[PDB]
Amino acid sequence: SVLTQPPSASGTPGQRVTIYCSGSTSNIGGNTVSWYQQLPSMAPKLLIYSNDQRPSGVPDRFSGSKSGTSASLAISGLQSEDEADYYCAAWDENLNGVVFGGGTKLTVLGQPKAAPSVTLFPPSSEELQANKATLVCLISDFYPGAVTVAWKADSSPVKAGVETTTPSKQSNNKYAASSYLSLTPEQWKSHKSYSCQVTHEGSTVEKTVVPTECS
Amino acid sequence: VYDMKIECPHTVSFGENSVIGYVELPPMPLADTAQMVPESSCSMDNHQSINTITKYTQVIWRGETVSTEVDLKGTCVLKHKMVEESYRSRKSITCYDLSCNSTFCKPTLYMIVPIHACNMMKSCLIALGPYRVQVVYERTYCMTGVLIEGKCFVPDQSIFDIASVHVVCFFVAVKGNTYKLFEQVKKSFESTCNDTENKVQGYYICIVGGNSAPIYVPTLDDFRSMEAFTGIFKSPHGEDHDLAGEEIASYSIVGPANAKVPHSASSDTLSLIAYSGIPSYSSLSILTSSTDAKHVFSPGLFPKLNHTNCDKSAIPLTWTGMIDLPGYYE
Amino acid sequence: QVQLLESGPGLVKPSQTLSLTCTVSGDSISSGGFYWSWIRQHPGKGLEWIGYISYSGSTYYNPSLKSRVTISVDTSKNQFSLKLSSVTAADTAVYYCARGDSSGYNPLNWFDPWGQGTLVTVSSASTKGPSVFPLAPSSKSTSGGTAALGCLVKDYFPEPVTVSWNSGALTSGVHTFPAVLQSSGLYSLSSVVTVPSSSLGTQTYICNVNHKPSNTKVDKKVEPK
Repeated sequence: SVLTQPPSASGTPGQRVTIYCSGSTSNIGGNTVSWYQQLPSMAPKLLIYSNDQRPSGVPDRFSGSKSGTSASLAISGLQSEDEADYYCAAWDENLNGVVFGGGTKLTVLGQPKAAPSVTLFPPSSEELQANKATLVCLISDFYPGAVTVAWKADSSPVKAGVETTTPSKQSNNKYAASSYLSLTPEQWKSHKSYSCQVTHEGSTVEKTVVPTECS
Repeated sequence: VYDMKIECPHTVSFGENSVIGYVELPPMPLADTAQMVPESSCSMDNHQSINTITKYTQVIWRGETVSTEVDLKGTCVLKHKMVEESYRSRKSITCYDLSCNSTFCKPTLYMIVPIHACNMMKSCLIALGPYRVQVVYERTYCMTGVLIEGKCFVPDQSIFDIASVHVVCFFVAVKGNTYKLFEQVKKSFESTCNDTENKVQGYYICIVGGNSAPIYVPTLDDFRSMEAFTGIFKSPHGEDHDLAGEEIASYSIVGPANAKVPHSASSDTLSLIAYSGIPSYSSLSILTSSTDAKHVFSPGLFPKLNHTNCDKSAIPLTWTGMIDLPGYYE
Repeated sequence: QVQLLESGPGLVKPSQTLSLTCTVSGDSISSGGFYWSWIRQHPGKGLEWIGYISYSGSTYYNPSLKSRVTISVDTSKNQFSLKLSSVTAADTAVYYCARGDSSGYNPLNWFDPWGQGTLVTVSSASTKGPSVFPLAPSSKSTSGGTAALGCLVKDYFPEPVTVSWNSGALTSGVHTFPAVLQSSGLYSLSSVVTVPSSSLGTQTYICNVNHKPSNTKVDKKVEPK
C-alpha cells in the first residue's frame, strides 16, 4: 500500500472526523484522489472522485480535498451509519498503476451500553438421525463487541467441542456472535439440560434446553 | 465547393488543445435527411466520427405530430473519451447539427482536430451529400491568442483583463452515479424537480475560442465549466438565433404539440412548440426522463427546454455560445 | 441502471490458472471509453488493483502481477475476463470488477460502479456440499407472542454458502452469522429468523441454501416439533 492511511480513526455522532491519505509526488502529487467507503463485509462504494466531487446520493457531510501529495476526507457532521472502512486511491506514475491506502477503520463510539439477546437451539429431529448433534447459541445486538461464552449442564460447565467465531458488527451498528456445539448424540441425551451463558461487561444472560421434549 | 475555416495560431503554449472549425450550409428539403452520407480524407477516426448512426424519434409534424423510431447518420451524438482517444492517435472528428422547418433543413458542420495537425493538415476535402466542402486551415499571426474581432486574446492567470469568447458544446451520453447532471441543474437553479421525472445521465464537452483543451460541464471547481453551465442553461435554444442570413425573424410560432419518444410509447413523452418559416433553432435534442439518452429530431419544432416544470422536456445536443474569460493582448 | 457482475469458480487449486469473467449491463461496453478493471481484497486485508483493459485492447497490468495476469476482452458479448496464472495460497481473495473512469485526460482516477464480488478460495483440498438442518421453535424462545427459528448449514468447504427465506419474499427480520473455520477445516453457519407466534399454524417458513463450488441447492423446511 503506497498511499499511507492512518490505521484507525474514531469519533461520536456530531463530530468532524477527518481521514488522511499521504503519498508522494509520483502518486498524489500529480493525479487525483478518489475515496471509497466499504461497509461491513460488502463491496466498496465511491464517495469522492476528482479529490472533492460527490457522486449522486452522497451527503455533503462527506467532503474531500487534496494539497501537494496529501489528501483528506472530512466527515463534517458524523453520524451513526458511518462505521466502515475508508480507502483512498490514486494513480502512481513511477509504478504506472492505481494504488490504495492502508484503509481507515472508522469507529462511531458514544452509543449506549447494551444487553445481549441470547438464543439457543437444540439438535433437530433430523440431525439426531446422522450420528451427530448440534446445539447453537446466538448473541445478538449488544455493545461493546466483547464476549465470554460458558456452556453448562445441571449447574456444571463444560469447555471443549465448542467452536466460537469472532464477533461481528451488523448493518445496524450492533454486534453479534455465534457458538456451535457438536456432540455424539449419545452425549446429547446423556445429560439432563444444556445451558448457554453470555458474559458481557461483567453481567450474564442464560438460556436452557432439554431433550425430553417431543423428538 | 464550399469552405470551412480552421483557425491556427502560430503557437499553442503547451496544453492538450484541440481546434474546432464549423460553418453552416444552404439547406435541403425536409425528407432528404437520411440520404446524407459523408465521405472524407480528414475524418481520420476509427469508424466513430463520420459513422454516427443513432436511434432517433423522428417527429414529423403535420396539419399533429408523428413519432417514428428512425435512424440518423452524421449527428453530433458524442461518446465518452471520443475527443481524447482521437487526440492520442492524432486523428480527427467531424459531425453536423440541423435546423429544420416543415420544408427545409439548414446544416451546421463542425470539425474537431487535435492541434498536432496545424502543419500536417494544411488543407483537406470533405463531401456531405449535395455539397463538397474544402477544409481550409488558416494561420493567424497570433501567438496563442484566439482571434476575436481584430485582437489576439490569451487566458489566463492574472488589474485584470477579461473578454467574452466563443465556445462549442456537445452532449456526451454516459450512464453512472457520477453523471446525474439534472441533480446539478436542480442544485444550481432552484427549479422544482426530482430524480425520477428527470433521469437522463450524461454531461457536456466544450471547446473555447476554437483552440482549447476540452471543458467538461458540469464540474463544481472549474470556473470555465460553471461559466459554460450558466450559458448553456440560460439559453438552451442556442445563443445564436441568427443562422446564415436570418436576422429578419419570421417565426411562425404554431404552438405547443405533444409527441411520443420513442414512437412505441404509451403516451406523450415530449412537449414541443411547432413553428415554420425560417429554420434557425437547432432540431436535435435528447429526451430527459429516459435513463438511456433517447435522442429526438424535431423538424419545424422548438422542443420544450425551459425546465421551470421538470417533466416532458428535452436538452440540446450541440450548443454554440459565448462566456467570460480573463486574458491579455499585444 | 448499469451493473457489473462477476462469475467464476469459488475454489481453484494451487499452481493452476484462475479464470473469472465480469459481465456488464445497462451500458453498452463499446459505448464505454472506460478502463475496465480487476481488483481484489484478501480476507481481513485491504485493497489491491489487479489491472485494466480498454475497449481497444490496451493491457495495463500491475507491475507486481504483470508476470502472471492476463486480461481478456469480449466486445461482441459485453464481457471482460481475468486469467491469473500460477496461483498459490497467497492469491485467495474477493475479486471485484470495476468500471474505472478518468474524469478528464489523466489516466484511471476512480471506479464506478462496482460488481458485488466473488470469493475465490485457494486450497489443495476439495469441495463439499453442506448439510442443512432445521432448528425448531419450541416453547423456549417466545417474548410477547414473538419468537425465532433457525436453519443450520454445516460442514462445507470452501466459502461461501448462502441462505435465504421464502424465495426472497421474506427479507426483514432475518439474520445470518459468519462461518467458522473449525479445527476440522470445515465451515458452518446458521440463519435465524424472528417472527410472531401467529403464523405457526397458518404460514410456512423454508430456508434455501446454496453452495456454488458443489452445485448444492437445498430447500429445507423449518417447523415446530
